[PDB]
Amino acid sequence: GPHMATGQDRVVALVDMDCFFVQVEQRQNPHLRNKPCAVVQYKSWKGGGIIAVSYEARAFGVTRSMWADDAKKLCPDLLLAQVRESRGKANLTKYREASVEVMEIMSRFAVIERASIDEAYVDLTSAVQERLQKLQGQPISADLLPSTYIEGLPQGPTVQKEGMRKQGLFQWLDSLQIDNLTSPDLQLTVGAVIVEEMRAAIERETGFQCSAGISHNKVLAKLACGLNKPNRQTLVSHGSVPQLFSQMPIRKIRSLGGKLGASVIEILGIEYMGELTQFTESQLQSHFGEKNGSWLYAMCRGIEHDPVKPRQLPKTIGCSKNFPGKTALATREQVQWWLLQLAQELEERLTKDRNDNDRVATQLVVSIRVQGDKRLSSLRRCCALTRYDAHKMSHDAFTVIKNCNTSGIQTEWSPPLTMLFLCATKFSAS
DNA sequence: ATAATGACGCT
DNA sequence: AGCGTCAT
Ligand SMILES: Nc1nc2c(ncn2[C@H]2C[C@H](O)[C@@H](COP(=O)(O)NP(=O)(O)OP(=O)(O)O)O2)c(=O)[nH]1
Ligand SMILES: [Mg+2]
Ligand SMILES: [Mg+2]
Repeated sequence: GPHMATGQDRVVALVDMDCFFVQVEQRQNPHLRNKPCAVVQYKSWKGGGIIAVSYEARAFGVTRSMWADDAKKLCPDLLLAQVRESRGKANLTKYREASVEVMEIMSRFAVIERASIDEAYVDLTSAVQERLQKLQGQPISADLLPSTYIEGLPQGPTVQKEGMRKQGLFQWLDSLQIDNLTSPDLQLTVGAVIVEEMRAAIERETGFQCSAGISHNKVLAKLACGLNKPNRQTLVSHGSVPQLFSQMPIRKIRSLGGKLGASVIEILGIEYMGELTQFTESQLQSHFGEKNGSWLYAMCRGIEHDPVKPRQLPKTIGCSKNFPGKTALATREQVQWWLLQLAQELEERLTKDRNDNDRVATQLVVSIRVQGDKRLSSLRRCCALTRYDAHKMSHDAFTVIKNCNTSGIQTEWSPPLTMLFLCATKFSAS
């Protein structure tokens, strides 16, 4: 109608590093480049757990969380890089540092929200606005968009992928309304031009390739990112949403991958995101709550308002290690020693954070899991973090959890702990 | 024995 | 405060 908002107010990108840990190891070791390759944690149990996979290895069926011994059965030529181990635990510093390389480059173009170690959202709205004045209503050349797919195009009236890519791009650019500096489709297009530029800059300055989604919000941007991978970017326009959503499994949409997604499917008897449009906002709210219902009602029409938060730095700093199976910690001395290994890594990172980013954590969260409980955390307790000292932090953590030891003999520890987790939080400016 | 983290909602 | 969800 004449008053309906169409969720076309922003230009948002989601940039995701293609098999990131593998790229970091391949940059460092040229012998691993353009080879079936994976990154592995902990060599000893079944060759190690695989945590990142090159696209050459994926084609053999190698996946994350697969044991390396098992992936070698699928892919005998598979090359492996091992994650650094410090103080008896996986240490991800190399990938954190590579990540900062990428996020600093992206920060030159626009406002970014760090989403994970290898993903960031980009609010390109302002950047596009200014680019559109620089562009005298000039046509946008296909040459400015050499790795961009236009989702849903080509339509109607070739046999190779790049064939199809440029046909869709041509149909899109031929149709564009470049006189109108307010057309959402033009804005997205200009957004796509800037993300090409950002991705060229990242590759030139780090050697890392990545993929991107460009759309009007974060959920659509994230979804778009995954449509054409690797080293490609996808524009998802508002107009493309009805066809895209009509066969889009509900669980593919960000935040609908877990329990809420499954109950949407089971309570409503539907499979695809677009089927949600039949329901009133009140019906949706009555099944899933006021906030979830409102969000679904707007999302299945391609509309979502979660802002890109200007936050390039993590809000918590944490250290964690699982002790599965027979390795579960069963004695007081073990528990203490590992709390100390965690606290030491933590102090390193905290101190580094206090020098690099001018801030100071003030609360220490202590999380454990007990044997048999399959919840992530069996128990969470906090205490003050007054001093970046590894021995104080570990002793404090021991203190606030020790009474979970139900054992009679207190040389031993029951029930066995299957996880330790130290998280520094509640940062103050320093 | 699908890790090591991280952000946020509910009460 | 502490637990639950969702995610890479
Ligand atoms: N230990 C562990 N690390 C993981 C896992 N999954 C991801 N990581 C670590 C390692 C990853 O390199 C990195 C990024 O995660 P993604 O973006 O979800 N996948 P990637 O970047 O590998 O490939 P692409 O994006 O092209 O699909 O975070 C896992 O299951 N376990
Ligand atoms: Mg990635
Ligand atoms: Mg990612």
